[PDB]
Amino acid sequence: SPPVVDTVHGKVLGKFVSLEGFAQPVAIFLGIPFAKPPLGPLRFTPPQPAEPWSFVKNATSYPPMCTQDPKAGQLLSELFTNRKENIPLKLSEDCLYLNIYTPADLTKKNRLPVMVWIHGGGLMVGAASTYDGLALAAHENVVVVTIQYRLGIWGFFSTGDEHSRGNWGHLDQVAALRWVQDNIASFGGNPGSVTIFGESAGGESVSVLVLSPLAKNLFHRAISESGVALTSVLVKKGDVKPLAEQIAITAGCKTTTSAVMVHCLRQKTEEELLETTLKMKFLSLDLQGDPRESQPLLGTVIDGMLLLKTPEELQAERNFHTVPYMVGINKQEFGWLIPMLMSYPLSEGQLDQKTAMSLLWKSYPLVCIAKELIPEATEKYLGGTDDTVKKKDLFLDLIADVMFGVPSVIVARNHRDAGAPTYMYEFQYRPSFSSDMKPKTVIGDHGDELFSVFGAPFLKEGASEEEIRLSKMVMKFWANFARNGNPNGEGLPHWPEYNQKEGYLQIGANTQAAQKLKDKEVAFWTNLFAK
Amino acid sequence: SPPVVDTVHGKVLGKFVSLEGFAQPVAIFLGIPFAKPPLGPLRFTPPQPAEPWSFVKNATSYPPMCTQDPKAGQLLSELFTNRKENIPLKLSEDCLYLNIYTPADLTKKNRLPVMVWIHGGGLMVGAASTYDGLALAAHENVVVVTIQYRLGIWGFFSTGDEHSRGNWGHLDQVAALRWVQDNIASFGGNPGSVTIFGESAGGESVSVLVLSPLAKNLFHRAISESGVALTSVLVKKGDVKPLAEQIAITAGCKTTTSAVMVHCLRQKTEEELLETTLKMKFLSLDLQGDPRESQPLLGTVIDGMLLLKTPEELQAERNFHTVPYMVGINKQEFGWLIPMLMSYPLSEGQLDQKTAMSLLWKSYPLVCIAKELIPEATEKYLGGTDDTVKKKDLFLDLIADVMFGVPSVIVARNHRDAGAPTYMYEFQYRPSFSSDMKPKTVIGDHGDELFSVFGAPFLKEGASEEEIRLSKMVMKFWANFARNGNPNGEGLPHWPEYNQKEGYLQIGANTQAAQKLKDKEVAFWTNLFAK
Amino acid sequence: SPPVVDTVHGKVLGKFVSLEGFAQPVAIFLGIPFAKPPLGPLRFTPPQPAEPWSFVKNATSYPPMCTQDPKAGQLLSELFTNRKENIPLKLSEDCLYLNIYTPADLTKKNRLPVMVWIHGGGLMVGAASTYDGLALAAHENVVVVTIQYRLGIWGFFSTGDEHSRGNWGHLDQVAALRWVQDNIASFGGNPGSVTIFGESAGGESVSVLVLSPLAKNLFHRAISESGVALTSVLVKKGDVKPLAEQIAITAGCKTTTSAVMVHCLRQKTEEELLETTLKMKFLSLDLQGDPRESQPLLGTVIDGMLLLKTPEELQAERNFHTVPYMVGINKQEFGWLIPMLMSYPLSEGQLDQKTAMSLLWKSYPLVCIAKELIPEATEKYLGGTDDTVKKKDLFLDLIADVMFGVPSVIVARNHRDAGAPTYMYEFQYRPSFSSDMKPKTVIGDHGDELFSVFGAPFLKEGASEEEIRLSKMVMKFWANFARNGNPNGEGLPHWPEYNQKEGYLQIGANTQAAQKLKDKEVAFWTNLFAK
Ligand SMILES: CC(C)(COP(=O)(O)OP(=O)(O)OC[C@H]1O[C@@H](n2cnc3c(N)ncnc32)[C@H](O)[C@@H]1OP(=O)(O)O)[C@H](O)C(=O)NCCC(=O)NCCS
Ligand SMILES: CC(C)(COP(=O)(O)OP(=O)(O)OC[C@H]1O[C@@H](n2cnc3c(N)ncnc32)[C@H](O)[C@@H]1OP(=O)(O)O)[C@H](O)C(=O)NCCC(=O)NCCS
Ligand SMILES: CC(C)(COP(=O)(O)OP(=O)(O)OC[C@H]1O[C@@H](n2cnc3c(N)ncnc32)[C@H](O)[C@@H]1OP(=O)(O)O)[C@H](O)C(=O)NCCC(=O)NCCS
Ligand SMILES: CC(=O)N[C@H]1[C@H]([C@H](O)[C@H](O)CO)O[C@@](O)(C(=O)O)C[C@@H]1O
Ligand SMILES: *[C@@H]1O[C@H](CO)[C@@H](O)[C@H](O)[C@H]1NC(C)=O
Ligand SMILES: *[C@@H]1O[C@H](CO)[C@@H](O)[C@H](O)[C@H]1NC(C)=O
Ligand SMILES: *[C@H]1O[C@H](CO)[C@@H](O)[C@H](O)[C@H]1NC(C)=O
Repeated sequence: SPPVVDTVHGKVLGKFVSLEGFAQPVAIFLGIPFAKPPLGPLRFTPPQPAEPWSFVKNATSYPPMCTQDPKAGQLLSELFTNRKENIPLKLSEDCLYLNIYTPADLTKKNRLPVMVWIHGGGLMVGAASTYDGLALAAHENVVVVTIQYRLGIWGFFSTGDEHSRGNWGHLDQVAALRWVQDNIASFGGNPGSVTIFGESAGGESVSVLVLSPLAKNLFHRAISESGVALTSVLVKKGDVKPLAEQIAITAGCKTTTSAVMVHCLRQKTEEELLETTLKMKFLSLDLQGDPRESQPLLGTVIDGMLLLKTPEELQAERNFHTVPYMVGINKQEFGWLIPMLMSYPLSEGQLDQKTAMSLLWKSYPLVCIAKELIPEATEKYLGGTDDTVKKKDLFLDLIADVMFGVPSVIVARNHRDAGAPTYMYEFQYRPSFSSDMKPKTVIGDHGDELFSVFGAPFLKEGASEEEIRLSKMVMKFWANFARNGNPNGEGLPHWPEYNQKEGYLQIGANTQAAQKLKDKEVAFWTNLFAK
Repeated sequence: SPPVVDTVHGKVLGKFVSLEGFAQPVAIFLGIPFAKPPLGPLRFTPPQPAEPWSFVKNATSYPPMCTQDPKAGQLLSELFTNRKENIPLKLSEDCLYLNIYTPADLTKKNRLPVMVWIHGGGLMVGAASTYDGLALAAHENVVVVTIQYRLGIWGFFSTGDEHSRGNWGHLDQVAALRWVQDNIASFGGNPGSVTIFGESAGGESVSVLVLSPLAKNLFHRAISESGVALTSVLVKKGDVKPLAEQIAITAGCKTTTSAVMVHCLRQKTEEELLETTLKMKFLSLDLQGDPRESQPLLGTVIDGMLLLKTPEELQAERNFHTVPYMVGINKQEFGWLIPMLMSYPLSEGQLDQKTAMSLLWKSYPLVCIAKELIPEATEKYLGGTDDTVKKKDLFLDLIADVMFGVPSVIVARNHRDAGAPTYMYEFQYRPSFSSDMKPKTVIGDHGDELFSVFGAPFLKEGASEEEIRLSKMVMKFWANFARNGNPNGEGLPHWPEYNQKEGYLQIGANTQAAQKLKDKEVAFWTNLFAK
Repeated sequence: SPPVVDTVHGKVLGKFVSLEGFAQPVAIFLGIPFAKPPLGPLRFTPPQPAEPWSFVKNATSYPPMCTQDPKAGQLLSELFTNRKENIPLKLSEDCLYLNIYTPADLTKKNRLPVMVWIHGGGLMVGAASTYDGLALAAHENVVVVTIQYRLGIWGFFSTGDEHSRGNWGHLDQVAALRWVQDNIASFGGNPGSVTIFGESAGGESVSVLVLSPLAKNLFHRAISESGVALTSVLVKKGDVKPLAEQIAITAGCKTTTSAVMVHCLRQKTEEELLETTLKMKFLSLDLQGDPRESQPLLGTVIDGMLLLKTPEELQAERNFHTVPYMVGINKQEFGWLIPMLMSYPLSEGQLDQKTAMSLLWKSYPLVCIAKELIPEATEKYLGGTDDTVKKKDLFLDLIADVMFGVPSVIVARNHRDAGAPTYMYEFQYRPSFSSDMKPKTVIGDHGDELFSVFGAPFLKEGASEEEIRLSKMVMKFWANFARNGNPNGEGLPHWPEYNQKEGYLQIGANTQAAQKLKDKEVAFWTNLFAK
């Protein structure tokens, strides 16, 4: 008989799924609501509790994914999914759901560690269902929870004031964690041992929650994979008023006052807000006009509720959750995936510095390098060789360092300096599950670690013995971290803590410890951005 | 001067109306709100208390009737009204009102028994104003209250889950009873002696309230006239999701999720939902396609709030309050009115068993008889004789027994076996107030008892002397039941209690007691349905 | 390869279909446009010539049926179709199409007689595709053409003046005939020998075309089956402005002037006008209010273009240039189908005269009998018997006589006295293809002859030798009439011409001539209506 669990708001019916090598079937629950559908007047407001239900709710079908560009969303899902076949998902404003994968025998009491995944997608696209927690849950005996949160306009529209503070998507993540605290024990999980992990915008979300007083007792370990609160493209600093007005005008709304704009946008249909999203061209590199006025994403803002100050200031006052924190990046963060998705204008293979400077200026929204500083930045990375082909690869390294590498090390250093256990890694491997459209030379591209973390080798076909072992090792490290706040364990390479010696783990075919990740880069950039 | 009464929410102004034969004029109050208008966000949600008003509210005009097919509603009103002239009513979603007829002298303190009427109409049409309480009030010295409740989509739309549980119309009936308990004393009524009564869908509603915990202390006597919770066509069993989706699609709504459907439907205009209602062609026998898929009514469901389980489960569970209960039926419940209203195919008047079986299959939504059982059921009723004209008559008896006769006796037996006082009657009389298009041979058609219960002979012109005595006797029985929970009285024929001897009263030109109502019919159907 | 024919407007591709027993394949062409789609400004205007197309138009799919109540239209199609399985059709205002079934060898020059079918449906519903001309075409070697024309509001809305004369549906029928004349030769048909035939409203349409100057020289023989221009329910006399205003108001249009109502109605969407149709409750006996205000149909009006005066006036004038005309009726025109479709109130069997008179008054829109004349009419038909069951049978005969019987004979007599060949028949047979809901005792019900005329026994299953022979005979009579304007032929029962002896053919299991059809009834009614 299928598994039936009693939650605070009512009973839920899931399904058993067996994985080769494990006797105990994994209980899976899909589409459990953790908040009230943010429809009508609830749009652009904090999430409210879900209404209780009578009888048994069927939790065996995948929930819709929050409204987003349908094509872009399906593409990212197909590129990141760890399951054999990508499942098509429907769009809906009614998307505050979470999926649960528990390997615990529900007929007995269990208090397994809980790993709550927050998906990436630039806060504009993505879905929880893209990630199958079956393999991780079974292999490491942890309860895996995938959550969804409002995206794009619905999750991050901000007027910069009290009429629409913003960060609705982050408040949804907090609401999901609150639900986990109040209900996860019913699924064999330990509410006292919750780890939050995410990649890209998901990693940024983890970083933000670490800095938020609203997430105080909702987690005990954090993992940010390729993305932190210092990844500037995802955090809006300064006056956010101009963007709110552009969105309102594009939707056909007056901009008389903030309250007027929000009231008008609240009357728009889902389709109308989706059409506004498309006209805005989010997540695409605008090669026209002043680079400084382009906004490829709607994201995190300093609202005063979730975040009281900028991430940089919160780090200085060392005011944030000092729980164990693992921060990592991939060898080639800007190697293919991101530039492909953003229609980046790079297609030759050989790049001259003159062209590089022009491209770097157009990339302002991604790297925010004043035009007066472009020459230095470019000469610094490309000036050491006239091999136009090598200049091109060094150019991609430059973007990667500014977006993920440097921000990640700075975040880790500040966390370490607050006295909290810290760990770092650099992932370098090319999964066989890579897209056929991606050249073989790209190793450790954005998102490549996902196939290891979610045990893709055990759900998809064609993985080599090497890739299989890499996944087993990565999952064991992550799960050891989830239960102990330290990834180390018997039979695993030693992973030094990120202390004053700045040790970190180089993960790949040949996994080994090293020290001083991106040291010279942090020095260079911190100095350049100070000018 | 006009009658002015103080209610919890404010003062109300009524009007005096005298009925010859009685010196004390009857105070009449029309359109008193008992809940907040279920508009906008309140559509598909439980009734909220009415807001208080200042000064004196003029209760001298008939309130609108809840949105419904206007042609069908006006036709039913003209066919069932007990007044000289049918009163044309306006349609509106703002329809949660009740009318009061009190014979008490408001200058003194009175605690007369209260009779609350719940009108019928398949939960799709109907109105309170159709029934004038003047005669009953004045003749039997009881306070008569006629209530309205949401109908059709507005009153019963259900997604099968927490986003729209359903039974909004029944919740309104409960709300009206709560209002009576809190305010009726001001109108000379005794909140400690409330009798709920109704016929057809109204009778089914009374039966439902008897089974609902939400109304446990809201009434002390109950009367179900031609309709109970076991009248299957009014109660939906199993998954109600398909019907919800069909309605949403017809209204031009997406069916992505339950929350999405309800939200879209809450956005539709009253006119848009009325057009959806008309396109669904409710309350009409569908002769095309599979009979098992037709839905003539939107009604009661097992929501978890009003009903925690099916009436059958509750009955066996003996989980219902034991108030005195009068349950009755008419000699020919399916004799003319219902078949006429539902457009039943019966032009020829004759009927061979082959045609009979086909019609019975098409009547699946009304009788729910599996196709493989049709021959047995048909042979049972028509196989006794030839003369296709007689067979068609037995065919109408078959439908009547399945929809009203058997369900009523079964409910009566269960109530009796719970230790509660129970009474039964079979009304067999043809009122002169019947439609002119109705054959003189139809006696005791559905609704025929209403003219006697509401004293039409004293409000309408041209009643026969025999009809006048019949009404006086019927009102006496009903009013006696209201005050003592026993219909018996001086000058009235003896009405036996429905005990193990199963005595009941045959009401008509000649009124006398009898025993074992529908005994054999119940045995036959219980067994046939047991297969 | 598939058959390809060259028409005035372009090439068309059909399909070859072979009927059992006939080696010459029938070339079938479905959905050939004979007019420009009556959309936008073309609504409520005369049909315009179809626009020519390049290359080859694929005419292999059934065209949509003109906008109409979809449930009513689907039901009728199922009840009248001669094919094995009913073909579900789409609704559309783009419906001016015709289907062609030609048994001619297109590789050779042929000039076969052409029979053009005009479907019935009260001018409110119906479709051409319901009728498969395969059997008729193959068995009698005639080209069968089934046409469509605008229905309901779209085909007959009239303001009574030049802003919307009306009869758009009849103008469509005329345009189809004009198309046949200009194109049929290419399909092996003789434009010099066209026979128009139709049943019910289609029969009335044929009758109207015989009386219209617009249709002269467009056909050479006519057949009206159960319907003529004197069937008053289909012809509106007097002022039609009141009905136009009711339709405009229901549709939410102002009634300031005729030009304004029409302009507004033309701006409504197809769905809005269909909703108006549903709200109007057409084709249903209105049991409410004054029966003289009822309007169950939107039909023929005296526009001044199609009809210059009432059919009654045109008959005397002997203006209608002559052509051979066959006029027929069925034994029980009001036996089951029509009463069933119109929701006629006849649940019970037997009927008393008092009730009969009330029903006859409510039937005013169908029979047009002044209230002071109801007693006489009723006594004439029912006053000769006490058995109320028979009074019910006789009552149905009365309605049938006033609607079809008398009007048909009067038309035949007038045609005869105009000098043209005239023939009459009375069909008395119960098709095995009848609906299972129709009592076995109904014989010669409205539409019963259709199955014989269209060779249902050769397409559907179950037909007995007797039913098969009847169809062969009927198709033979019909085709001979189309060939020679005289149905008689070798091996067929003698069919006398309808002359001063008023001979007519009684068609059924036993077919033979007789004389003076409805003679006594015509005298009675002519005298009664003269009062
Ligand atoms: C491309 C992506 C960024 C989505 O973008 P988006 O929400 O659709 O917004 P965009 O402005 O980029 O729209 C681009 C348009 O280009 C066109 N296009 C063509 N080929 C395309 C491709 N391969 N990828 C994306 N867009 C494409 C489409 O017409 C699309 O228009 P649409 O709105 O009608 O679907 C990507 O699919 C995303 O899902 N991946 C995750 C990115 C995340 O990791 N970044 C974090 C910080 S960099
Ligand atoms: C017929 C009745 C069921 C109302 O139905 P409804 O809400 O209009 O829905 P329907 O699908 O039946 O509509 C039928 C259509 O048929 C046509 N019609 C023809 N003759 C009719 C008739 N005698 N009565 C009703 N409708 C008729 C109308 O055009 C109507 O169209 P509309 O929707 O534009 O008004 C009835 O009038 C009702 O008011 N009486 C009480 C029934 C109750 O006792 N039954 C409880 C369970 S058996
Ligand atoms: C019934 C018929 C007249 C169609 O009517 P209509 O265009 O739907 O308009 P109506 O007012 O009759 O609608 C009646 C309603 O009653 C209900 N109904 C129930 N049983 C029914 C039945 N057996 N037949 C017809 N309607 C029925 C339906 O809910 C229908 O609802 P809808 O309007 O939303 O579809 C018939 O189907 C027609 O197609 N046949 C041709 C009749 C023609 O030969 N007669 C000419 C002389 S009058
Ligand atoms: C599909 C479509 O648009 N419907 C049309 C079809 C298509 O030609 C065929 O289906 C091939 O696509 O047939 C017609 O063109 C035709 O018979 O003349 C009319 C019809 O409206
Ligand atoms: C639960 O939902 C699934 C997916 O729609 C369905 O297949 C299954 O039958 C449902 N179980 C029940 C009966 O609730
Ligand atoms: C013609 O239309 C039919 C529609 O069923 C289609 O199957 C066919 O491919 C089309 N082309 C031709 C002319 O064969
Ligand atoms: C309230 O309205 C009624 C209805 O017209 C009217 O008769 C009455 O006088 C009004 N109230 C007063 C007394 O002003």
